[PDB]
Formats: sequence, C-alpha cells, structure tokens
Amino acid sequence: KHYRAPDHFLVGREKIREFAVAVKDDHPTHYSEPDAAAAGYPALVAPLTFLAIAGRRVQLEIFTKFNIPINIARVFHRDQKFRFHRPILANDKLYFDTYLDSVIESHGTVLAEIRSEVTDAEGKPVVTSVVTMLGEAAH
Amino acid sequence: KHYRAPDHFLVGREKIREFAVAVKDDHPTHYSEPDAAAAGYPALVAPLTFLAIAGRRVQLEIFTKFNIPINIARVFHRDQKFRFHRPILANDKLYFDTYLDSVIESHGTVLAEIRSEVTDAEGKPVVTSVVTMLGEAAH
Amino acid sequence: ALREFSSVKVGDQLPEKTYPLTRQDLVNYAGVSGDLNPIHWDDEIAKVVGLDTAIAHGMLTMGIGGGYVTSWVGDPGAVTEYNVRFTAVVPVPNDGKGAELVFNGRVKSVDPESKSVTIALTATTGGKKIFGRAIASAKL
Amino acid sequence: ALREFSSVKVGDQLPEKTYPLTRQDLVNYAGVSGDLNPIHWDDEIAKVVGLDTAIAHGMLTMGIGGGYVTSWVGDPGAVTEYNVRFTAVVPVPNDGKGAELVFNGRVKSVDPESKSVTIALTATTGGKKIFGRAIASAKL
Repeated sequence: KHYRAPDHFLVGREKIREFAVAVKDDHPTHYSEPDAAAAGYPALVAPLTFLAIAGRRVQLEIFTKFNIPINIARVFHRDQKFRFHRPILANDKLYFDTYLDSVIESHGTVLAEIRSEVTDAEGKPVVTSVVTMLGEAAH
Repeated sequence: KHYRAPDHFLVGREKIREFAVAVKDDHPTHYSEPDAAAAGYPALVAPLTFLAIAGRRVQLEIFTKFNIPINIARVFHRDQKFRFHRPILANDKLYFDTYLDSVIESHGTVLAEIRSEVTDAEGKPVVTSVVTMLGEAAH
Repeated sequence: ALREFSSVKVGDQLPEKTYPLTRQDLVNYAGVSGDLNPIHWDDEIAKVVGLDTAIAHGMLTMGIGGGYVTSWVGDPGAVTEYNVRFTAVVPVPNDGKGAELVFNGRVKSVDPESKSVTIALTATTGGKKIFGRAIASAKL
Repeated sequence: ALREFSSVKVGDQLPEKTYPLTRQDLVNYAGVSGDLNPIHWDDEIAKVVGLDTAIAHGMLTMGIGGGYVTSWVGDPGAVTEYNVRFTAVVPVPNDGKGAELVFNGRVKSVDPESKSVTIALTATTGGKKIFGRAIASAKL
C-alpha cells in the first residue's frame, strides 16, 4: 500500500511560532530569524512535532485509502517516531509518501503501523515519521 | 500617538486555508493556487477578516503603548472596518503602523478608535483597519 | 467568477444562507485566531460575567460574513471595503445543535463610472440581529 | 547554543522541568493542530467514553517534550530522532489549576565517532508516567 499525497505542505514562518507557543517551546530559533542565523539556519526551524500539523490531513485520509480494519471510535495512538534526516525550516515544501508497513489483528484488537516519508521540493528526505495506531477490529 | 510594529507578519499559504475553514469560507481562491491564477492572482488570496490573525499581536500590545483609560474586564469590540486598498495574498509581508485617532470619555464609558495602516514589504498600503473599542473607564 | 457590473443593480436582494455554528467551531476559532477568551468556550465563565451560555467570537461571525459576501461577488480580491458594528452576541450552547446565523444582503448603491457596488448586510440568530450597520463594497 | 559532544557523557541526568497545563492550553492546541476531538475539551464527552475529565492531546504532551529536549541540546536542528510510546492519559480539569507535566532525562548512549547522544525521557502527571520508551538523539 503506497499513497502519495497530491500537493505539498508549505511550512509557514508564522505558523511555526504559533505552534511553538502551543507546545510551550520557547527556543529562539522558532521565534526570531536572526537567532536561526546564529544557530546556522537560514529560516526559522520548526518544533520537533510540527509534522502533527502537516500530517493532520494525511492521517485522516490514509485510513480510508488503506482500508485498515479499525473502529475510529475505539482507536488509540500508541507510538510516534520521527527520524529527522534534515531539520524542517520555514518555507520548506513538504511532500508525503505514506506506506502501510504492517497490520496485526489479534483478539478484538488491530495494531497498525503507518510510515510517512517526508521529502522536500527537490525530493530529498526530510523526516521519516512512523505512526502506530491501536484499535478495535472492524473485520 | 504613533506606533510602528517591529517585524512584519508573513501571510502563510497554509494558514490561509486553515483560517478560511474556521470562518466557513469555501471560496476556491483560498484553497487551490490554480484557481487563484484563474481569478487573476499569483498566490492564494486571504479571507476578508484574515487580519484578525496578524492584528492579534498588535491590539494586545497597543493598549499599553497608548495608555487608553479602559478596563480590559469590561471592554467591548463595537466596530470593525476594513478598506482593502489591495488584496492580501499568500507570501505577503505585512507591516503595521497603528494610530490612535480618537478617545471619548463620558459617564462610566470610554470609546476608543484605533487605526492600523497595513503596508507591504515595499511600503505601499494594503489594508486600512479601524477598530473601535468600547469600555469601562479607568481614569 | 467575478460578476460584471452590468449584471447587478440597485435593489437586488441577495440569496439567504443559513450558517450552522457549533461549540466545536468556537474551539477551533479560539486556537486558529489566538483568541482564547473563556467566554467563548467555558459556560461557567460566561455566566459569571452574566451570560446564559458561551458565545461566538465577534470576528468569527464577521469572518463568516466575508464568505457570504465573497461568494456572491465571485472574487475575494474584488472586495474593497467590509465594515461592521457589533450590536449583539451569538450564544452557542454545547447541546449538540449549537446555533444558526441567517445572512441576508441587498445592493443599496452602484457607481457605474467605478465598478463599485455596495451591499447592506443583515445577520440574525433566532431573529435577533447581531450587526448594526454592516456593509460591503467591491470592484466588478 | 548547541553543546559540544565532549561536555555531555553517559549517565548525565537532565534537569527536571515542570510544565503546567491548563484547559485553555488544550483549547488552543485543538485549533492550532486541527484536532477538535471533544474528549480534549468537553468533560461530559470524556465521561461518556469513560474518563474522569477531559484529557490533554497525546501530541501536545510529546510536543512539550520536544521543547524540554531542544533546550538542553541547544539546537532543534541538531535533534536526529524523537520517539515516544503513549502509555497513559494526562487529565486536565477545568478547575483553574489544571495539571503539571514533570519531565526528566538521562543520557544513556554516546557515539564519539558520530556526534550522537541519546537521552531517555520520563514524563509524569501526579507520579504516573505517561510515556513508555521515550528517547531523543542529536548531533553535537
């Protein structure tokens, strides 16, 4: 099961700051661009879990496109993994290739492992995000 | 009373869509860039009240910098006016020059009129925003 | 789909849209806008200040209005002015139904030399109007 | 302020920060993230599914953790991996106090050829830990 998301997610400068405040991150590389320059980064760098924004649309959508046998009512987010190959910076264009690595179905409960490879505009990897949904079986 | 905001507000492509959904605007010029091209606009155009985002930081701040005699507890937003000199588009750099046009203080209640001229990166006017706060007097 | 100036003319009533508004829509807007005032999402705070239930944000309601106008005009970039006075509040109960904003409009002015057309607007909840003088103008 | 690899070494306990977390912080995150699930801001919905009160978002808590790690590392762009399993929930009552996340950390691995250092993390609410295996790694 491959799924390539049409269109990219465009990392906003202001949405970065907005998010960092929401998760109580106060590191200057998120708020002032000169500090990002001091750290050695052209634009504002994004908080480590910023992909929860970009990946919101993906996870909602891939459930249907993958036909995962899980009941949304009783589903639970068990595992989150990020391999930051390259830091996410403001004005980054982010493309998503989402794969279904595995499904396990035992008594009552189905455990699904979902991998999204994030690539930039050019097509070089940015972050490898792995999600593990745990839920009540449908079929 | 002049106040010039340091730094600009950078209109995000994705924050535009995010906002348009929040105010139930479903006009394609906010969501798909080709439709914006069809309408005759390079980037995504922003909803008419998008400045509520950018102007959030301003209105919170100018209250103190202007020494308006009003009690925040009992203050009320009475009037909002936008003169869109030029449409706000994605990737616009927005600068704020905020002026205190008038203050009226009668029995119990103070009425304040606050004007923010929004200029772009170059320095040409984008939107003229006028706010009218109504509140309980402090002095 | 910016409409031509010749199509619309003074007296043209605008099609009524009825926007539903839930408590979830108020929470979303709180975060999107950064207006985290509890009166818009905590009832017990709403009653302390003297309200029945939590109320919609003022700029949420006006923001919705922009959609109602921008659709008819056909182009957001065409709108030249949008002005509103807030007369009343829009209460949104956490009852699984919420509330409804009924929007209406009427062209009250045209300047044929310009491409300008001016719409008077009327937004209501349960009949009570929430805006005083509420207008919009656009180049067609 | 990315710290040099030579400074830190295995066994280094990390300074504990205690993050307060109010119901307003849950509403803000709902809108910012677009996760509008009522269990995170409506108590009566929380109890129907069988919870005491409304709970913090899973990714809010992990997101906070990123701050706790990124500060110590000195550079967000330096972090190479951030992995967390969610074991429990963080209830946040609308009581005007909310809840507190106590974060802790310990370097468990260094690779001197690389600039890699790995931190084991521990987040707790009222003593109960909310994460299982929770690690972070960064190039120093």
